[PDB]
Amino acid sequence: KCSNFFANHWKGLVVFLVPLLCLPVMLLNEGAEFRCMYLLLVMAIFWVTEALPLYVTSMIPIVAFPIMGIMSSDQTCRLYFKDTLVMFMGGIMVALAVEYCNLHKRLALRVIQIVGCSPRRLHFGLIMVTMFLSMWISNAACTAMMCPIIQAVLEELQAQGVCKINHEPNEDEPPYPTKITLCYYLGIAYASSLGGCGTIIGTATNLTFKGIYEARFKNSTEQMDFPTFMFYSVPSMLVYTLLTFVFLQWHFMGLWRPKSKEAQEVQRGREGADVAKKVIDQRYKDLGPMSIHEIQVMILFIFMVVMYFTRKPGIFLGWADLLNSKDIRNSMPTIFVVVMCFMLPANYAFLRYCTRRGGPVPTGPTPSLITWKFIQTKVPWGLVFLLGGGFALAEGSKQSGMAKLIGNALIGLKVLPNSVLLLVVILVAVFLTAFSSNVAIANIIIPVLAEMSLAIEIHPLYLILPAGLACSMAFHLPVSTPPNALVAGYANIRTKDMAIAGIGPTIITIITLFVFCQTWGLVVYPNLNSFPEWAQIYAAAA
Amino acid sequence: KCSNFFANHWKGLVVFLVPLLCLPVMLLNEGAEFRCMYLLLVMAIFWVTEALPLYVTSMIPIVAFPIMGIMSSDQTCRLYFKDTLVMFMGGIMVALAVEYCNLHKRLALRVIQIVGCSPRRLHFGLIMVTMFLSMWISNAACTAMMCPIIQAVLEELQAQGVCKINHEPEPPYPTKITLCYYLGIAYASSLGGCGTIIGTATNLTFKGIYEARFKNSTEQMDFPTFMFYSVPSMLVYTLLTFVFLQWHFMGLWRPKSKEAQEVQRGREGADVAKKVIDQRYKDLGPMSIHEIQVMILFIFMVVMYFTRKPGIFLGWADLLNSKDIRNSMPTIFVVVMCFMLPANYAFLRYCTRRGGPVPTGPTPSLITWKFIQTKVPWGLVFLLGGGFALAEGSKQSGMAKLIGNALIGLKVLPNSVLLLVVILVAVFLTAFSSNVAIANIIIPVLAEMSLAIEIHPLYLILPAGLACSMAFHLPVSTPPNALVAGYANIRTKDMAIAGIGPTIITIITLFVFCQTWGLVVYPNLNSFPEWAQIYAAAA
Ligand SMILES: CCCCCCCCCCCCCCCCCCCC(=O)O[C@H](COC(=O)CCCCCCCCCCCCCC)COP(=O)(O)OCCN
Ligand SMILES: CCCCCCCCCCCCCCCCCCCC(=O)O[C@H](COC(=O)CCCCCCCCCCCCCC)COP(=O)(O)OCCN
Ligand SMILES: O=S(=O)(O)c1cc(N=C=S)ccc1/C=C/c1ccc(N=C=S)cc1S(=O)(=O)O
Repeated sequence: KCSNFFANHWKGLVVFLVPLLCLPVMLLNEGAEFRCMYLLLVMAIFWVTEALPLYVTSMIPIVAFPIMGIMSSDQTCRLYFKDTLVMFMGGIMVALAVEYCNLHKRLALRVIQIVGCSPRRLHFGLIMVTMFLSMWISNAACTAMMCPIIQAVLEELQAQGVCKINHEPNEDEPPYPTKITLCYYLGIAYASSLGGCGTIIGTATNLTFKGIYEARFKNSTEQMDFPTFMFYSVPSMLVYTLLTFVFLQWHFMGLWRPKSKEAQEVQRGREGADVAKKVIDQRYKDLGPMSIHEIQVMILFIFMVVMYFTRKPGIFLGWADLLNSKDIRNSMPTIFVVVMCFMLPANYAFLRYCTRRGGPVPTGPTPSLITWKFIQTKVPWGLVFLLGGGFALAEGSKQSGMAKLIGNALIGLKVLPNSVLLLVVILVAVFLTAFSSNVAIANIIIPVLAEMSLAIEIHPLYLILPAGLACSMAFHLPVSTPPNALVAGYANIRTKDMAIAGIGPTIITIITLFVFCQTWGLVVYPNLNSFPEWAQIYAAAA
Repeated sequence: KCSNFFANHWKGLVVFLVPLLCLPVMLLNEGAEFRCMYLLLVMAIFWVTEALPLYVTSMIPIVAFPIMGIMSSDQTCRLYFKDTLVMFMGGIMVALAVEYCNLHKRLALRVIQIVGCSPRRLHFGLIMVTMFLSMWISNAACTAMMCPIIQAVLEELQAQGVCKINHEPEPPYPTKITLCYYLGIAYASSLGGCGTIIGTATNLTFKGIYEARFKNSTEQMDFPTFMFYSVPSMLVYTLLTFVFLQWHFMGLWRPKSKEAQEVQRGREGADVAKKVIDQRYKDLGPMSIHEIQVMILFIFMVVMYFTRKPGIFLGWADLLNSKDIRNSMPTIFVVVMCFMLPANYAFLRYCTRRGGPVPTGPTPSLITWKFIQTKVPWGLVFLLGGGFALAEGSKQSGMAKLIGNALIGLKVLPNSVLLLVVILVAVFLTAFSSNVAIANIIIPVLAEMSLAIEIHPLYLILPAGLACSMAFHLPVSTPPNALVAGYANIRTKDMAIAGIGPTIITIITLFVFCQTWGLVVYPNLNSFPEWAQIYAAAA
C-alpha cells in the first residue's frame, strides 16, 4: 500500500468503504428515521466527493426506499418527473429553439455595442440585468434564458483574440473551462439566486414562508404586503449583488493583483477598444435583417414569459383564477410553446403558389422552427434524475419522520441570548439548505421558529424574516439549487471549483443579512425589538 | 402544379386543417365526453398519418387536459414515468452495457460455429441467433448488429467466384440469395421481439394499459407467465418462416428449379471459404473478466425477475412485505453496479504478487455515462407516457362507456369469428403505421367492448396485442424493414410479394395456439369471471 496507490485509486476506496463505516448509524438506533439519515449521509458523501457520476448517484433512492420500507416502489418513481421538472425541461427545450437560429448571436452583438467591449464592464452589466430580470421570474427560467447569450458573448471575445474558453487538451472526459468562463457562468447563476430574494413573487420560498406566517398568526398588526416586503428587502439585495461581483472579479480575474497574469490579459483586451469598435460594428452589419424564423421564435418566447408573469401575481386576478375547474400550473404554456415550434413553418415561400403569379417554388417540404434530432443531441437528459432526486428525498424525509426529528432538534437553542440566537439560526438554515430543497427546509424550520419565539417572548418576525431569506442562499454544490445544476450541465463545471468559489457569497450574505436586519428592519417595522400585545395573547392561549 | 403542391405539402395541410374540421364534435355536444373524444380523434389522426413527430404528438395531453375539465397539471405529469417505464429504460441501459465490450459478437459467432457452415445451415443459424438476441434487445439494434457479418461473407464469396451478390448489368438489383439472407434477418428480428415484455415497446404498452384499466384482475401478466404464454408459438412460427423462405428463393423442395444448382455449387465448394472467413473473423481475443462480469450481472437480473412471486415458494417481495417492490430495484441495482465495479483488478499487484506493470491511472468501469447519454432513445418516455395518459383520461371522463354501448351489436357473432376479425383488423392497421401507435389507439376500445359483451378481456387483448407486432409487407411498416431495404437496395415489390408467407403463418399460428395453449396457461378464458361482472355492473 504505497502512497501512489492512494494517489491513483481513492475513488474506489471511498465507494467501497463509506457504507460500511456509516452502517452503525442504523445499527445502533431502531427507527426508520435513522435509516433515512443513513441513506442521506451516504448520498451526501458521494455528492461532495463525486466518486460516482452525479446522475448515477441520484438513481439510488429508487432502489433504497422500497427495501427499507419507507415508501412503495410505484410511488417513488412517480415522485420523479413531477410538474416542476417538466417545466424545467421545457425551458431547456425553448432555449435550444432560440439557439437553433442565430438570434442569440444577434442579441450578443447588440449588447457588446452598448457596453463598449470591455471584459470587466460586460460582466457587470450581465449580472445586473440577470438580477433585475430574476426579481419577477423563476430563477431556473432566467438561467436557462441567459445561458446561450453568455455562450455567444464568450465566442465573440475569443474571436477577437482576448481569451480562450477551454484549456488545451480518458478521451471521454470533457474539456476543462477557463477562469473567465467559470466567472461568467457562476456569475449568472449566483445573480439569479441573489436577485430572487428581492420580491414576494420572485421565488416559491418567499410565498411558502409568507403563507405559513399568515396562517399561524392572524390578527397580526404587522403585515407582509407587496410594497412592505420589497421596501424591507431591496437594499440588502443590492449590497449582496455588488459585493459578490467584486469578489468574483478578485477570485478569477486578479482585480487587485497587477502582477498576476490574469490582469495583463484584461489590460491587453482593453488596449484594443478603438479598432474593436469598428470590427464589432462591421460584423453586426454582416448579419442580414431579421428573418421571419427569428421573429416567430422571439414572439413565442415573449408570449411564454408574459404567461409566466400574469399567473396569480397577487395584485390582480390573472388567467389562473378564470379557470378554476382544475388546478393549472406553469407546465402548460411551456409545452404549448414547444409544440407550437414544431407546428409552425420556417418559411412562407409556399404561399407563392397561390399568390404573386408564382415564383421560385420550394420543391421540398418546408422545415419547421426546430428538429427533434437537435433536441435529442443537445438536451442533457441526466438532469431528469438529478432534479427528481430532490423531490424524492424530500418526500421520503417527510414520510419517514426525520423532518420532525430535526425540528425537535432545533428546540434546544432557547438558552442562547438573542443576537447569538439569530446568528445561529442563520447558520443552521444555510447548512441545511446546502444539501436539500429550499422549500422543504423552510417547511421544516419555520413553524418551530414561530412556536419558539412565542415561548421565549420575542417578536416572531425578528427570527422569521432572516431565516426565510437565508434558505435561498445556496452556492456550494450542483444539487443545492436548480440554477447550479443547469449551469454545471450546460458548461462542464467540476464540483470542486464551484465549492471553492462559493465561499465568498456565503460570508458576504451572512454578514450583510445580520447587519441590515438588526438595523434597517427596526426602521421598517418600528416595534420589532419590543414584544407586542397580540403576541402576549397567543402566548397565554398556547 | 396543382398535384405537385399537394405532393410536397400534405403534412402541413393535415396539421392545419384537421382540428378545425373536427371541431363540430366538441361544439354541438355538451358533455365532457365529447371534448375527450375530440382530443382522441385528433391524436389518432396525427399518429396514423405521421404528420407530426411521434414524441411531440405524445406531449399534447399535458396541455390539453388541464385546460379542459379532465385532470390537473400535477396528475397528468405523474401519469408519465411509471414503474414499468423505469423498468424498460433500465433494461435498455443494461442492453447497452452488453453491447459495450462486444459480448453479442461472441455469442453470435460461437453459435454460428457450432451449427454447420453450408448455406442452408448458415441461414438457419443466422435466423436462430437473431431471434434469441432480439428477445432482450431492440429490433433495429439487432438488425444493425447482425448485417455486417453476412455482408463480409457475401463479399468473400463473390471475390472467390462461387456466387454473385447482384445481377450482371439506378442501383443494382440484388439476387435471390441476398434477398433471402437480408429479409430473413429482418423478419427474425420482428418475430423474436414478441417473446418477452422487454423485447419490444408494444408489449409494455398493452400490458401497462391492461394493468391500469383492471387493477382488481386476478390474472396477472407478470414477467414469467407472459414468457410461458408467448415462447412456444414464437418458436413454431419462426421455424415455419425459415422453411417458407428456403422454398421461395432457394428451391428447397424443387430438385431442378435452376435455383438448387447454386446451392449445390455452394455445398461442393466455398464451404471452406465461409468456414475460414468466419473462423478468422472470430478473432476478438480470449474471453476477458470485463465480459464475464457483465454476463454474470445480466444472468442475475433475469433470475431476480423469475423469483419475485412464485407459486411454489415465498421468495423476496414477500420477505420484504411492508411495501411493493415490483421488478424495479433489480434493474436499477444492476445499472448502478455497472458503474461501481472496476474492469481490470490489475491494481491488486500493489498489495502482493507484483507480477507485472501496475496501472498509472484510474481504472475504467464497465460503462461510461457518455455512452448512455448518446445511445438511449429518450423520446420513448413521452410516447409511452402519452399512451398511458390518454387511456386514463378516457377512463375518467366517461367516454369509455359511450364507445362500449355503441359496439353492443357485435354480441350476435360467435367468439371464434370475433377473434379472427380482431386479429385481421390489427394486422391491416399495423401494415401502414407504427406498432406502438396502433396499440395505443385500439387496446382501450377492445377493453371497453369486452366489458359490454360477456367476454373475458384477456381473450381479445392478448392476441391483438401480439398481432400489432406482425409487419412484413412494406418499408413503412417497421424500422428493420427500412434498414434492410437501405442496405441491399431492395425494391418494394419483392418485399411485398415475399411477406405473404409470414402473414398467413403468424395468423394461423396465433389463431390455433391461443385457443389451445392459453387455456393451459389461463384456465378461465372461456368463462366470464366475477370481477368482470363487478366492473361491468359498476360501468
Ligand atoms: C436485506 C437486504 C440487504 C441488501 C444489501 C445490498 C448491498 C448493496 C450495496 C453494496 C455496496 C458496496 C458495493 C461495493 C462494490 C465493489 C467496489 C469495488 C471498488 C474497487 O475495487 O475500487 C478499487 C480499489 O478497491 C479496493 O481497494 C477495495 C478492496 C477490493 C475490493 C474488491 C471488490 C470486487 C470483488 C468482490 C465483488 C463483490 C463485492 C460485494 C458485492 C479502485 O478502483 P478505481 O477507483 O481505480 O476505479 C473504479 C472504477 N469504477
Ligand atoms: C372553444 C373553441 C376551441 C378552439 C380550439 C382550437 C384549436 C386549434 C389548434 C391549432 C390550430 C392552428 C394551428 C396553427 C399552425 C398551422 C401550421 C400550418 C403549416 C403550414 O403552413 O403548412 C403548409 C401549408 O399550409 C397551408 O396550405 C394552409 C395555410 C397556412 C396558413 C399559415 C398561418 C400561420 C398562422 C396561423 C395562426 C393560427 C392561430 C390559431 C387559429 C405546408 O407546410 P409544409 O408541409 O411545407 O411544412 C410542414 C412543417 N411545418
Ligand atoms: O419540496 S416539496 O416536494 O415538498 C414541494 C411541494 C409542493 N407542494 C405543492 S403545490 C410544491 C413544491 C415542492 C418543491 C419544490 C422544489 C423542490 C426542489 C427545488 N430544487 C431543487 S433540488 C425547487 C423547487 S421549486 O419548484 O419550488 O423551486
